[PDB]
Amino acid sequence: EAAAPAGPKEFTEVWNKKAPSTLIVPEFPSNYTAVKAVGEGQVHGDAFPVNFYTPHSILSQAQKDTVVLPGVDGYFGVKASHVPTIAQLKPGVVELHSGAESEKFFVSGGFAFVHPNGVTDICVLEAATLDQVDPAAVKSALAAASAAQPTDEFEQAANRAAIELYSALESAVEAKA
Amino acid sequence: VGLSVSRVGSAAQFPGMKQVAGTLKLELAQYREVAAFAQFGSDLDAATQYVLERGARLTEMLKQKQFAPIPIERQTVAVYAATKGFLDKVRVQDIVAAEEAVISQVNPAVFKILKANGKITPALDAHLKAELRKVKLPGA
Amino acid sequence: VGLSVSRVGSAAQFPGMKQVAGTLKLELAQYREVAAFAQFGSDLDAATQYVLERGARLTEMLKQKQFAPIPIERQTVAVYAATKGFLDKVRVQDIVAAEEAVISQVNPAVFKILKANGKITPALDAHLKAELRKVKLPGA
Amino acid sequence: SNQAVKQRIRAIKNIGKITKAMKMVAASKMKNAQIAVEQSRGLVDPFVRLFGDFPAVNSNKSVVVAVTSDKGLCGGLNSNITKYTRATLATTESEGKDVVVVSIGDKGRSQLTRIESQRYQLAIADTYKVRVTFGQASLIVEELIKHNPQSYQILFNKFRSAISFKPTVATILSPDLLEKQLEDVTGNSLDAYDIEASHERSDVLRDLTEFHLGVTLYNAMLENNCSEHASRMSAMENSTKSAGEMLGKLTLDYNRKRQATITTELIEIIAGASALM
Amino acid sequence: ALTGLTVAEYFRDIEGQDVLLFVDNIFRFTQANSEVSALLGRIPSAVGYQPTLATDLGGLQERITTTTKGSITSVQAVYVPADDLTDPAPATTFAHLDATTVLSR
Amino acid sequence: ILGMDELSEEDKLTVARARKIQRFLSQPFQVAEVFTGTPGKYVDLADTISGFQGVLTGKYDDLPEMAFYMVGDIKEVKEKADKMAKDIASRKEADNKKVSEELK
Amino acid sequence: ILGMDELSEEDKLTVARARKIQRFLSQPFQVAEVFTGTPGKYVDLADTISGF
Amino acid sequence: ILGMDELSEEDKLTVARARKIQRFLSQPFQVAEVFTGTPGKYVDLADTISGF
Repeated sequence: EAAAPAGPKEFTEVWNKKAPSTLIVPEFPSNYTAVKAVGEGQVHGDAFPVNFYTPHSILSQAQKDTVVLPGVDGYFGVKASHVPTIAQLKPGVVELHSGAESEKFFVSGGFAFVHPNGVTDICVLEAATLDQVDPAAVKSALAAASAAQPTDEFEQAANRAAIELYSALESAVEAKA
Repeated sequence: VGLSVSRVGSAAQFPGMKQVAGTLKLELAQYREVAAFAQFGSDLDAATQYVLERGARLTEMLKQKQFAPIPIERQTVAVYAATKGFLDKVRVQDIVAAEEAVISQVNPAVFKILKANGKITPALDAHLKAELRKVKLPGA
Repeated sequence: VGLSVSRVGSAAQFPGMKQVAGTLKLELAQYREVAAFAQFGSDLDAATQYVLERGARLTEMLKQKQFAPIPIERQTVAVYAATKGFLDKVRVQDIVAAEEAVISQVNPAVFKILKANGKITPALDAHLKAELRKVKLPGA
Repeated sequence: SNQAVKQRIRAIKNIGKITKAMKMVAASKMKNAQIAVEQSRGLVDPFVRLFGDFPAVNSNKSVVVAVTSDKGLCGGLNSNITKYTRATLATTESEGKDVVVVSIGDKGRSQLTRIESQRYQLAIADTYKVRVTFGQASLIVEELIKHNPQSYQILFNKFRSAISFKPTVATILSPDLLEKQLEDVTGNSLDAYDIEASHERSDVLRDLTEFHLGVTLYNAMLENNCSEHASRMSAMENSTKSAGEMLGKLTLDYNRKRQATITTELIEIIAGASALM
Repeated sequence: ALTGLTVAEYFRDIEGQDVLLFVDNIFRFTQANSEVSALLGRIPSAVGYQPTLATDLGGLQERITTTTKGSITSVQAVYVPADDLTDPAPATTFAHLDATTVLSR
Repeated sequence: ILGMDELSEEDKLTVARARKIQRFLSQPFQVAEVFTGTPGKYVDLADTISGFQGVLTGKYDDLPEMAFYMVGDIKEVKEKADKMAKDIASRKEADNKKVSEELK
Repeated sequence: ILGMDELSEEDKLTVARARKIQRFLSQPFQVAEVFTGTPGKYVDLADTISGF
Repeated sequence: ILGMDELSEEDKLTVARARKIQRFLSQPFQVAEVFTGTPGKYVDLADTISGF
């Protein structure tokens, strides 16, 4: 079932016999990570480590008490010892709760892995917070994005992504406090 | 060491020193070329690093202070203790103190045998390998 | 400026010109140390860029126009304008036209009190500092 | 014979000033690139803890990317990862695997052609010209997914500190072609996860490995750009050292020639005046 | 410089003191002896100097010593002509200097 | 100035072959054997012609630089690579069973 | 040394304009018509100032 | 090119030792007190060696 016993400690013992002996073994992206998935612990109670990422940012790497994620089936909340999950995220609002305060991060889609050790890894491309959104371009954006539909299937997909993103953005910018 | 030459004095020198100075000269030649090989500290080789530490051992071995010339047997024994083993534990710093401990702690009969025989006989470098292991080097 | 010297130095300078030249020559010295590095313009450095732009502000100030010698108070006012920072409004390609837009536009009373006093006074470097903002400097 | 040495002194002096300018601008560009690199390292970790790290897989098709530089004054960066590229192509190959060799940067097509001329198939360049963005890495990953391999190998220089750049191989497996097969250990290690996507798990892994390739590629060519800047910072520092050595030797030579010039030009005058007096 | 050395040599020999001498610009001593040798019709040696450069310098610098009575010490300002330390005037001067004190900006 | 890292690859071939033939023009002498220890080699004309032709065509690009240094023929660079290579492992393991005993 | 790529396009503008000026200074001579190939030109002063 | 706080913890100790060494090399002169105000301090040799 696992007919290629791969891994870094196997690559470093097979790589010594097929390479010149002058080159040291290349590094691997496992050596630059610390928190694993299957390993024990890493939750301790009501808090749990939430790694909210972005390609160009690290928005949070602290611990939170609950994480509301905008999954494609609907908004779910991750508590401490959640079930392991690979949730694909719809355009919506992540809120990282740490008590009474709530940072409302509107993401544009991505993924969110809850690992067996209780580590939440939200992985989105763009995550704007809700105050830096203007409500003026979203309405003409929905009006124009509900208008131009040619026989292209590619623009049907891009226009459907447009209308669902801008409609979720108006739903989460007209329903604030 | 690379530019200074005395070929007329060569094959007219101390035979005990001529035994040890040949490998001293080759190791210093290798040290000069692995120092010219490293214009930079970024890539270590760990096979040239051996001769790069043996050469900095021999350079520290070779330097002496003013107005105290050394007899030829105590030069021969010190360079014998440098180009062979018996000095790899001291880093680069205490090799002057180690060479003084080699001169002071080794039995002074072996200097007389090296002086009167002129060269290192097999019965002499036997006691050289023996007497050099029972000295206590200050860099440990 | 680097090779020119005066072995009398600061003892025989106009006081008031003495008050601005002490930072003018230091700022030009730093600009000479970062000189020939302004060929990297988009390849910015953000701390040497300030001294590069200010050095270009100062070297275009000192240029002159051939049998038009300037009285010392007008030169002092021009150096006080350029070394205090009033001329970072100005495009560097027309600082030589900006100093007729300082000398001719500042009223000819600052020059008379600077000449007769023979040094910069707190009253004057309030007054002409206020006069150095109602000037029509050629910026874009 | 004393104006050739003077113009050589001028040549070596302006070369040294050019090189110190290049060193200080690479040292500035290394610091502004370190803002972007340490932020992009975060997103690599969830995929390497979710999919693991499997460099020696028995794939029958791989696409190898060596992330090289555009400008060439790096000082042995692109040659080091070309050595590492062929030393991984001689390692991960097992049975007759089709390997597509790709280079990111102009200095890769100059040397991967010299190593693997037939398996070289794609050349991405001009990527660090303005900046590196995720849409750019996404388009490069789309062009790699135009080929359909069972594995991806990304060869880049991990910027660790301002002096340490370690070459890194980062492996991305194709979703159910090899990735799910490498995760099942008598059951699966992926079947612990409750999949919360719309369509099947094959589709969510097909999306997730494209996103993993885009993230790995973006981080790879940020790390390699930061190591490029920090290696030009040390190459243009040794070159100022050697251009100071050459200038000192040329100045000693010029002063010897200046003294000899004054002596022979004076000896000519004495020899001409002693023939008349 | 010989006149200043005589004034110091009285204090050394007759008063028995530790005298300081300040030969300001020993290079100008060298320059003036070079001009004197040129006016006397002598063929100049290396770069342009007197043939007697080492001897006209050593005639000065060997009277600045420690005797059993006292000593003369010289703080001589040194000029380096083409910023060239191998020029014969500073190369001959540095053969006598027991110390250098570099004042820098 | 720039190091060897900025060369083209045919230029690195030029530098490698030129360092090889620079070392290969070196030769031990039968009158320098009294102060160097190396015995001196007479090299016949056909041998040096064929050796330098072989280094020029590329037949010895595998051999290192210092195997050409102070050797007679183009055979002796191969035997010096054989001697240099074999040692590349032989560095230690001369602990005891010596001639440096105390009774024998 | 580098190759005119790192000049911020205010230096590339004066490099191009200076190359144009360097070429525009050259002029064929009516006494060098038998040298190279070209009938020689006589430029007026007003045409010189307006062209430069 | 890297920053004053880029340095190691031992090299900052050498910077803080050398910066207070090169301060300590300065000295007020007895002849300079007619125009500097601060009086001049003759320093003996043993005091110099012990303090440094």
